[PDB]
Amino acid sequence: DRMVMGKIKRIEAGLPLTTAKGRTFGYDVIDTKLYINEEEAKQLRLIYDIFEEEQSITFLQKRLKKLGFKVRTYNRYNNWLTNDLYCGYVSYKDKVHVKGIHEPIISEEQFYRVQEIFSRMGKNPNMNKESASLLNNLVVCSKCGLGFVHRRKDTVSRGKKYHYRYYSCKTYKHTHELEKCGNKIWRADKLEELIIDRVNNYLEFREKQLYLKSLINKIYIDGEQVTIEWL
DNA sequence: GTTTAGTTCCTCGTTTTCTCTCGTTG
DNA sequence: CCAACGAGAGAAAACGAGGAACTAAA
Ligand SMILES: [Zn+2]
Repeated sequence: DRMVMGKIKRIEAGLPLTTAKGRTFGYDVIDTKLYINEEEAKQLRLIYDIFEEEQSITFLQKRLKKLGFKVRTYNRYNNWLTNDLYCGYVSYKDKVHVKGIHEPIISEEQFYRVQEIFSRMGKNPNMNKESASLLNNLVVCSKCGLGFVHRRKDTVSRGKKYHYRYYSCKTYKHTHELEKCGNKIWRADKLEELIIDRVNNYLEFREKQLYLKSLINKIYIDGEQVTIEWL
């Protein structure tokens, strides 16, 4: 309206639209202009580094707590890790970007590497949960178009306790929303072993998990056929 | 004996929703 | 001085792959 005139004016001048204390972490504000704060800037470089390693905010919080840092709120770290203010840009409505006059803290190369970690995260729901299967979001139903889901079935039969794992199309799981498509339900241990052998011809657990997401796009299953779509 | 499926009701990192406040320019 | 918008904070709610325990067939 009439007050958008004032906010666009600062962007053309390379100035930030956020100068409030507590909302400009890593920067001191002097006469409405930003200047690095060595105490807080050192944490940001430390935060960006660890997030690349852990590729998770919660894992980032837990490691920072072991370094004496006070753990901020979750959304606090996400905003910090996705705000291009720290590689030297000022933006109106997060879609009109201009290089600011302030000194950046994070390299422009590192910033976008982080952004691809979040991008990959969004395409893989629950990938950072303790229970995420080895192939959490990699298996797709050929006959069905829907994604397979890991399933852990344990039973007590005649006193003895058994434990079994499976990968089944989501149609077998959500019976209130989806009709079964007649696609095979594979033993988890048998399919995982099959994927391993094939990946070999082309580390801890979560190291495996992520290593697969980097060199496989999606895995297709058509009955007994496993066709890996390499990335 | 050993497996393969169903159903109910929880797990929790992540995402999204929705107020509250700050403060610069008009 | 002052109002008003965009933006960061942030508690709550919603997400969704995956679980725990129990059951009956295969
Ligand atoms: Zn299907």
